[PDB]
Amino acid sequence: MTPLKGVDSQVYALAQGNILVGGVNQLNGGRITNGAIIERELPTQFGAGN
Amino acid sequence: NYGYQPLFEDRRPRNIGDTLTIVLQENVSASKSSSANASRDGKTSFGFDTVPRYLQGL
Repeated sequence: MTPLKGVDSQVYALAQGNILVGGVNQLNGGRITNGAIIERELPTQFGAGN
Repeated sequence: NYGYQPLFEDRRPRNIGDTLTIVLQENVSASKSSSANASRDGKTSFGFDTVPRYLQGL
């Protein structure tokens, strides 16, 4: 379980899952699919104005 | 929410209210001196112990 912070040091997502290393190829780097879940939302002014 | 905070930059104070450690190490030392002197001696003498006759008038 890992929290993912923005540049303002606030938690926006929580990450946990199994790593898929290619298996020359890179061993010290991997990618997790659907490995994080969004916890915070950002405000926006879409739909306001003309 | 606090503002943007860098990641690799050192923790320097940037706004009003931040703290900072001062290491007081002061060591000052000044000095001066001077002198002067002077001296003078003198000693003169003259004595006619036995005057010949033809010089007795002087």
